[PDB]
Amino acid sequence: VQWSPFVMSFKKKYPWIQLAGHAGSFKAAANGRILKKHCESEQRCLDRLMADVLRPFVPAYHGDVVKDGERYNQMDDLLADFDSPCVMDCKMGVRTYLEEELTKARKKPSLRKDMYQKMVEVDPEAPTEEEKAQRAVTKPRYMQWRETISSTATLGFRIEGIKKEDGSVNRDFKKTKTREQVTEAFREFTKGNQNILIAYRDRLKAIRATLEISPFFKCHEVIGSSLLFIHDKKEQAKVWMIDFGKTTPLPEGQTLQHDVPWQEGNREDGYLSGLDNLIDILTEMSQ
Amino acid sequence: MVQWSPFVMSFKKKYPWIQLAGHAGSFKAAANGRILKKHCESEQRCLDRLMADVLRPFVPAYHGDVVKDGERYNQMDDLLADFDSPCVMDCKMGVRTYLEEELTKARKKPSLRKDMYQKMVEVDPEAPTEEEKAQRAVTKPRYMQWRETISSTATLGFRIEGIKKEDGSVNRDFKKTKTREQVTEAFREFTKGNQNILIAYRDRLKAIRATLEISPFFKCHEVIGSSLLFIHDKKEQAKVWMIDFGKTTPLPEGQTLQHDVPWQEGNREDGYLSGLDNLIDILTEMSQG
Ligand SMILES: Nc1ncnc2c1ncn2[C@@H]1O[C@H](COP(=O)(O)OP(=O)(O)OP(=O)(O)O)[C@@H](O)[C@H]1O
Ligand SMILES: Nc1ncnc2c1ncn2[C@@H]1O[C@H](COP(=O)(O)OP(=O)(O)OP(=O)(O)O)[C@@H](O)[C@H]1O
Ligand SMILES: [Mg+2]
Ligand SMILES: [Mg+2]
Ligand SMILES: [Mg+2]
Ligand SMILES: [Mg+2]
Repeated sequence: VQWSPFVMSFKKKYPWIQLAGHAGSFKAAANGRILKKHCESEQRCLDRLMADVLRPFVPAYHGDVVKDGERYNQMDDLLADFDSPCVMDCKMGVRTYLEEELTKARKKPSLRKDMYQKMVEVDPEAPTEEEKAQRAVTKPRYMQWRETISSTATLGFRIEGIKKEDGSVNRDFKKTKTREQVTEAFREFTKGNQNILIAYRDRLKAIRATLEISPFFKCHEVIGSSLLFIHDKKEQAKVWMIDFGKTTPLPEGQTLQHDVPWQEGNREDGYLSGLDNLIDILTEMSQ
Repeated sequence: MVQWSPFVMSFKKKYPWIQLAGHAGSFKAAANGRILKKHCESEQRCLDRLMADVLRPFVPAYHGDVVKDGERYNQMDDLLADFDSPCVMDCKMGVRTYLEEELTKARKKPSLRKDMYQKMVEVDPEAPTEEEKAQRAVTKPRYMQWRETISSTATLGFRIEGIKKEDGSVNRDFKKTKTREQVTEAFREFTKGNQNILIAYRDRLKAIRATLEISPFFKCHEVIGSSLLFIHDKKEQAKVWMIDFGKTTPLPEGQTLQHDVPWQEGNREDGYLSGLDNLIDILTEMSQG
């Protein structure tokens, strides 16, 4: 040392931000790490992905752990290098349920009352005539219908939640469906900050380029996963792929396209269709 | 609100501490953004008094003393704690860096000093009298006083002791840094000409001035050897604190100093405010252009 006789260390704190998920799914950990409640198919995905070209676009995974009588997966906190970050969560795919979940619910189709009540609540004209005469509905047709009230079926993604600069959270995007509404949310999220737009736009392009190469990707049905956008007042802006609770490997030597329409049986998820429109919306906003 | 944050996350902030002046082993790491400085009796006496004075908010918080590993320390805040990659400058304040008692003492056995002559002739071959040249010796007296002259101490009432810049480079050769031009130059580089950083520095200096004018501690202390420590970062957080009271001593009771007046043997005046006014002119002049 010409000038430094010792190193200094002390702790600082920042509030973690949880948009989607339930109370209890997450806990704080040391060294920028986070504990998400353990889920086997998520752990499989995170192991395969640590080794895949997509690695730079997902939080670093560090294995399962046992804390206070429960199992967790340990990963990085993507909030760590940000300061007072804003955050947006977008669920990816033209669909948010696995084919095996539809199959399974198609195997014993018990007529559902509340599912009818919720469906009329959101659109009184949604039910067919027979379904109207029944004041009830199938889990099947409902799972399928739910995807339609927001941008999921038309755009291949939907907004799960937004935490903004004033410190307010929005989570009610159940009827957020059009390009106009989405752009509008993206515009408020971002304060029209052009640098942040372009950054998000370029980050997404990189993710998309890699998804094309990615061995892991071509063989998973990537359902229930999200893009997590994080930006702060310093105009740092990144996007990551998170949430692999419902992403599952195809059988051996088999593959998905991810940009073609889902037909029941083909397991296609529309993930690239989702990502393509996201890329289009930001390009336009970023002009 | 409880609407979005299930828990708090924590992280270690880690940074190399910066020592511009002082000797090796004068300082140690402590926890919680604190630092230990090797114990000094008049410094501790100063800090206690400053913890109970208006000047408190402009000096490192003092937390008392502590014995570790065979040594006594004064515990204090690390003024670097909440900056991001700090740049630091230490300016030693006053028209003199020796106390009056130090001089009186030296004037006592005022024997000849070969070494002091040799340092003087090294720094300036034209400083010694013909008598001193011929004797290859100076007194201590003469040497102590001449020493103040080679930098801006005797004329401007301060001198730069060190700078660590955004480069991660550290300068300490301000031995012949004398003129207002040289100083402006150093500040300009230290600051990279940043207007915002300059104005904050300037206004933080003016606030300091305004509190000294009302400080019962300040007005009855011979304030020697203390520094103004400038710290700023890339986020343009910029501050200045008074530091180092190892050689700051109380005047006799019921007795006072002006601090903006010239020094004369026996008047104990340190010229502290003169130095501070100059720092303010320089920093104001720079914050225009
Ligand atoms: N690694 C991470 N870094 C930072 N924030 C994260 C991370 N993982 C999750 N989050 C935050 O936690 C929330 C929950 O994430 P996630 O979607 O994985 O949970 P979940 O239990 O799988 O919920 P769901 O299955 O309903 O999507 C996200 O919406 C996001 O705000
Ligand atoms: N509280 C503090 N916070 C941050 N830095 C400090 C603090 N105190 C001292 N320093 C740093 O340590 C250096 C030396 O401090 P100081 O002048 O008090 O030491 P010293 O032993 O009294 O030396 P000298 O008597 O030679 O001035 C300063 O140049 C400054 O960089
Ligand atoms: Mg999710
Ligand atoms: Mg999930
Ligand atoms: Mg000092
Ligand atoms: Mg000292």
